[PDB]
Amino acid sequence: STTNPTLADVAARMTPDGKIDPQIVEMLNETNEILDDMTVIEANGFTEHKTTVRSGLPTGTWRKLNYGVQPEKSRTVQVKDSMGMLETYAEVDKALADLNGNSAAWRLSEDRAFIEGMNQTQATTLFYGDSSIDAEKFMGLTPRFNSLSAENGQNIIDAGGTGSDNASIWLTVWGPNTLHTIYPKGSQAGLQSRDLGEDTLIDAAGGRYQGYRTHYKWDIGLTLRDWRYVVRIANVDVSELTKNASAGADLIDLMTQAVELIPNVGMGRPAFYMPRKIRSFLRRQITNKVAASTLTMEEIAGKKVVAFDGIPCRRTDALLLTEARVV
Amino acid sequence: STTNPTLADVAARMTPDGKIDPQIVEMLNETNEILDDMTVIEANGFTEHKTT
Amino acid sequence: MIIDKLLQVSDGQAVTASAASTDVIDFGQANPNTGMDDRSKMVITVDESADAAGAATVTFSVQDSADNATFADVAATGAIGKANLAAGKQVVIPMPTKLRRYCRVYYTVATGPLTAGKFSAQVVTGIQQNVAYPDSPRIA
Amino acid sequence: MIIDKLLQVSDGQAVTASAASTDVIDFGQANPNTGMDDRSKMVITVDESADAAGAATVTFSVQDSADNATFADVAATGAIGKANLAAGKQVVIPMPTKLRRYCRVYYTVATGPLTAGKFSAQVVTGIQQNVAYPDSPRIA
Repeated sequence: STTNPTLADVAARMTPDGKIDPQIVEMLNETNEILDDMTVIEANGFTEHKTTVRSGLPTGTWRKLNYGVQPEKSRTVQVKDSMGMLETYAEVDKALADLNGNSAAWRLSEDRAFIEGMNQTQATTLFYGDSSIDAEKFMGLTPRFNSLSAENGQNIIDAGGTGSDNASIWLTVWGPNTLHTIYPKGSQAGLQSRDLGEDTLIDAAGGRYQGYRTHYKWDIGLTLRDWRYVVRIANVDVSELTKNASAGADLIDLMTQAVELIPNVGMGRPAFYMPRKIRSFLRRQITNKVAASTLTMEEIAGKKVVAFDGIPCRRTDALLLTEARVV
Repeated sequence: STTNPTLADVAARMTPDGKIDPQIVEMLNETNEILDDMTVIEANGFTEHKTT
Repeated sequence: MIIDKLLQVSDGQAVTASAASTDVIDFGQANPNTGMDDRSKMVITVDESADAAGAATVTFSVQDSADNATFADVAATGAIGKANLAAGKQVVIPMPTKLRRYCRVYYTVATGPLTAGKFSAQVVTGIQQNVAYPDSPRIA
Repeated sequence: MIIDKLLQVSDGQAVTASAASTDVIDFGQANPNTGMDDRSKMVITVDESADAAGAATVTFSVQDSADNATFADVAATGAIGKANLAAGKQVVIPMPTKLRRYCRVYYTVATGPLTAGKFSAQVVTGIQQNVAYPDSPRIA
């Protein structure tokens, strides 16, 4: 009936008059950037990264002379967090890649496209990866900060929104002891494009129908050592945002209060992560707040947002714009 | 009824496949600083500090 | 959360009446006793939610058998209520310390019957569980 | 099996009715959550035997509470039969993953009332569990 999916006979769709077309315009790629900014250390447990995290301090006592006071005990619970493997093979019939001499040119353009699809999913799953939903995937930044009731609920700042159409801004601090990704011992991080070599295949019929194959493993999960270093600005109604910091939620304060929420950004490095929609309204609103003060003729449009606190403000496409309200 | 506390067998609670967890994430510590900023001088009376 | 495709049981099963899991894990031995790995553990994850006429509870329970014929509980949870089975809730059962060949998952649904709700049961090593912990809590 | 003087609960309680344990473990936090420890586990030992009018079962089960007052079961075993409770039978409950302050052990006795049988509950790391396994079994 329907017959897929090895890369076949529409290598014709990827050439000019000639060899594989180098200047193919990557339409579908989106350049969200958590992947560059995140730090990675090998997860320590068998398939989790266990973490002992302090639950209680000893309180001490004032003692009157000649009178021994009770000993104290520092209580401390642990929390572990898992991984998920994200991988695909990419087989091509060997004859198809070799012809018109484009074995490596083809292998390459299909490779670039792979790396791109992989960053796309790793990045969307890093924010909305539920392990209780997806079963398979590691759990991301939601819904670790989901309910306002969770004991780290104070770290999510309610934008004051409602309706179904609403974003969130993230602010993290990526570093070995506050928030990082983890890869297993010892499958290494982060995205291994291993080339399997040419190898024989089998026809559905049975003949050798012999060809290539490429692996693209990428297995990461996500340790949030302590939520104190991560803040969520949830329920930010996107329709109600206006450039005049007027209707809806002001970003410049919703963002500064986010900055004040982190206990001393000391290590390693913080970052804001917002949908491009937000980045645009953040920009408009900043030039608008300064407008009531001192903005020049030439800086009317405003310097594009780079470092807010300064903390880098990294654009992330792979970030849902109409997410259901979190209350 | 309820039994405790000097240091119940929850050293288990602080370890990996292995030894005591060094990188423990210090949660309930807060960064208040008078203690750093405060001045300290020996008190002058016997166990009080008189001031005219 | 890593998953062995073979230990996966009840992929996204609509548990409406008090029923058993679809799939049954057959270990290749009379007594795997996989609680002793002190690492394997059952998980029942939730989607989308425990909608029912209510108020109903779902007591998840692991069952062994000598042969794949009659099951018996070797682990249980207690009556987990509806409105604790929102999309996204790992209800963990530590692996019973004494397993037999052929383990399955029973969903003892206290009345009335659930109108909607899928569940994912599988043995993993081990869970993704990162509960939020206190702060001061004096400030703030 | 090494033991914490404090994690000992119900030392040798002559459980005759379906009663709760003598002592209640008080952890010093809202959420000890010692199931995540992947090491703690409750053990209930039996002596001398669950002799009763019969046929009776004792469902051992752990309970949490916010405060030392109202409990709810967080893990259970199932109806372990009489004559599966001779002197020297550990029924191990791996520790529930989501504990609260104040844990205790309940002995849910199905009718009739037990006439003789103590049970000893304590949290250990870890159980002494060594069941014998087959050999060939051809030889011999």
